[PDB]
Amino acid sequence: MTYKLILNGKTLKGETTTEAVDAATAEKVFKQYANDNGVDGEWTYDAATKTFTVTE
Repeated sequence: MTYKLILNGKTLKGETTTEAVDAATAEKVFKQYANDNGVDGEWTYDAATKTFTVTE
């Protein structure tokens, strides 16, 4: 399932897309890399736009 997440960290700002079976896995994969990249804090997501949003 194509999934996209906006890595809007406090200073670090970057957009990212990826694949995943469901959304929980995608969010996990996105959360991991987001955390690996030191980016997290707020975690918003919508099913209508099917896009993930993150921000510190």
